[PDB]
Amino acid sequence: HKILHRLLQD
Amino acid sequence: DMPVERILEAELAVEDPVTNICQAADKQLFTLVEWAKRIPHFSELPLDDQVILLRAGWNELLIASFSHRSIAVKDGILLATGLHVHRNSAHSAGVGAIFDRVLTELVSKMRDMQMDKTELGCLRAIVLFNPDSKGLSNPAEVEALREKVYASLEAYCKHKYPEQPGRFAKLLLRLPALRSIGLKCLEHLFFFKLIGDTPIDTFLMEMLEAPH
Ligand SMILES: O=C(O)c1ccc2c(c1)N[C@@H](c1cc(C(F)(F)F)cc(C(F)(F)F)c1)[C@@H]1[C@H]3CC[C@H](C3)[C@H]21
Repeated sequence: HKILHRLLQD
Repeated sequence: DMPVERILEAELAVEDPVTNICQAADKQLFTLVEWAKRIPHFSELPLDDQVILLRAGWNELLIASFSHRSIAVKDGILLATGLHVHRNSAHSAGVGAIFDRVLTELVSKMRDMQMDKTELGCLRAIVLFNPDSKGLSNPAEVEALREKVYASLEAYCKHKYPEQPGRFAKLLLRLPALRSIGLKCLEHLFFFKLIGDTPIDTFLMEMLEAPH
């Protein structure tokens, strides 16, 4: 979930 | 509030065959994150819930998108990379059966009813706001968002297609097919990973990881 978390930053 | 105008804007903003298909899936996963952020109220969910919904829904969300993109294609699909893939090529690659299901249960039915982009966007937002996703901090909140989407979709259908009273039900009744096709596509991807003969890029691979 590393990539997904990073892309969900505001 | 869940305006269909915002859902349409989100669709418009983001606009071996197996290797090409997997390459396009990896590319579209990045775009899928940007799409979800444009759906009303998604970005206000807790970060952990946004992760849960995207990990639960990504395959169905991407299948719905490429299926609708392919409505003018004869017997094939149009990938987001620009490549058209014909059913003959899919058959020749050993994925004929699932490819034919996409064509018969999704692309052709979208074509025959002339499903529009607002309707597609609303179906995708319904898929995204899946209150059955395990681990959600507040399932009732996700259920409420789904309820607002389908209420807005029904009002849209009644206003735009008043002569088609069954249209809203018809749209919702493609969701079981999408669910089944998504599950079968997922089995294929796990198999490609197991065999090791198909390149799988980093984001697609992360979606195939076990959940935390
Ligand atoms: O370009 C795009 O917008 C795009 C975006 C995403 C995707 C695709 C295309 N292709 C999907 C696909 C389709 C078939 C079909 F339709 F051709 F039969 C067979 C297979 C199989 F796994 F079996 F190889 C896989 C992959 C799977 C992961 C998320 C969806 C489903 C993903």
